[PDB]
Amino acid sequence: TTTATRLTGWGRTAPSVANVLRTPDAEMIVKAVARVAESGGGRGAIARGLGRSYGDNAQNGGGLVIDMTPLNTIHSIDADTKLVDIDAGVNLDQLMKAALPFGLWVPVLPGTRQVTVGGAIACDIHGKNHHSAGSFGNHVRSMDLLTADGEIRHLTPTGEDAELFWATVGGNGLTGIIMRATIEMTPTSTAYFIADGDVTASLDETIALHSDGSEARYTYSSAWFDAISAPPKLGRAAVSRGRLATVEQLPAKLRSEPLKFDANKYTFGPIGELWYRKSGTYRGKVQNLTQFYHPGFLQYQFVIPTEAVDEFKKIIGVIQASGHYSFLNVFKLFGPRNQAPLSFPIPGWNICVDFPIKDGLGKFVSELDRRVLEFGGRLYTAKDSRTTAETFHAMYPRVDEWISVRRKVDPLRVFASDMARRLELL
Ligand SMILES: Cc1cc2nc3c(=O)[nH]c(=O)nc-3n(C[C@H](O)[C@H](O)[C@H](O)COP(=O)(O)OP(=O)(O)OC[C@H]3O[C@@H](n4cnc5c(N)ncnc54)[C@H](O)[C@@H]3O)c2cc1C
Ligand SMILES: CCOC(=O)NC(=O)c1ccsc1NC(=O)c1nc2ccccc2s1
Repeated sequence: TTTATRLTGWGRTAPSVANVLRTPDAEMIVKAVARVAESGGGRGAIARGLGRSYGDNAQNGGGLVIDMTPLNTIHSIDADTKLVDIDAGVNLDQLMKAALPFGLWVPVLPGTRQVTVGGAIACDIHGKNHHSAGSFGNHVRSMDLLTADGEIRHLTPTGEDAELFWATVGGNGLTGIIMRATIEMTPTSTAYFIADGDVTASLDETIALHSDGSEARYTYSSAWFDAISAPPKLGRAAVSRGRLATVEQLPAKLRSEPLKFDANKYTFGPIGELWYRKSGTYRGKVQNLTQFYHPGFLQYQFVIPTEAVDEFKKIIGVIQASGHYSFLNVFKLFGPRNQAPLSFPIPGWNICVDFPIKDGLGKFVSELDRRVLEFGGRLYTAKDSRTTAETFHAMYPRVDEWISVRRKVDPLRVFASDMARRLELL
């Protein structure tokens, strides 16, 4: 049956040991849960996907961890209803490849494609197109949730059981095990993007670019930005914005199969600024997914409400001056949020930094937490392993609402993880 394994997140940190069940037989999974639900509850069970979450949500020290990747059956795809019916274990690379021939696009892609559907729902993932498409949960039309009582619940966003549906979205696996879901895809005539590229010189410029209205012309938008340069070079960004291309906008070479998928001395001087500027400035460039989107450390991500822009600028300044240097930095403006209590995204300034692990970093991020909290923002659980129950419960004021739903569906704490215990969501 199970195999005791040392599990971490993608951050390869905070390791715990659990029994890792790995079966393609869904019957076995159901019985593994009934087994846990009878043995008092103990340290319970958590589902695990491709383990791309940095946090400790896909691990359950001294408990059961169910690997879902074996359950990777695509059941159906329909180009007319735009619906795909797949097992939770299918990953989004797999799904993308299978659905392109139907002229269907995965409605929310994150930075890797190596994430399962279960993981995408459970962390309610977002991406480059959040401001136009929302997050993953917005596109789930149904799901089948294995609950603590051994029953499989068919959930929909509306009608009854909506509450448990929207508690499961962003619920980090703590409502039970998603076995199978139905996703509504985005119609597309190509696998290509038409991309505009802009380059800013200061943070104030970046922000201006994201509030001038131009953002409404693009469905996909994000930026790499400078978190190391002192002001006013601090916060300058390479912005990449675009939308899916039509067949008529493809060069003839590509129009045949439109849905096919397959530092020198100058560098820090004035000539290179011109290089990086000219090279990062373009209009109507045709790019495929890889070019446009998918080309020891502590990953840290937060969002600040749109209005609190001055506070957002202050936090960036804090980061630069902190002596903690991040090169890989992702800036994006989120759009409207959804009804999931524990959903990460809210409208406003979202940023992702990557800190090398060194002295006083742990203490510094704790400071950052307080500022993010102070300013009405929050951290993302799929990126976080160190924050306290305190900060988290204050960042997510509907956590109480969420918990009540969770206790309604799992009274005996049959489902559990490291994160649940740390953030007191158990
Ligand atoms: C390089 C990189 C880039 C990334 N970019 C983005 C991004 O742009 N946007 C974004 O939002 N995220 C991003 N992420 C994070 C990633 O999308 C999420 O952490 C996602 O949840 C990972 O999916 P997974 O299958 O690996 O889940 P895991 O890491 O295995 O598990 C994550 C959570 O999902 C739950 N879960 C998994 N399967 C099930 C199931 N079948 N039933 C119930 N619960 C389940 C687990 O219990 C756990 O709570 C990135 C991660 C990496 C490594
Ligand atoms: C890899 C480039 O990806 C993107 O352009 N990023 C996005 O558009 C985007 C939008 C909102 S959040 C986000 N990206 C993220 O949260 C990412 N985290 C990591 C960690 C390691 C490597 C790549 C990434 S991308």
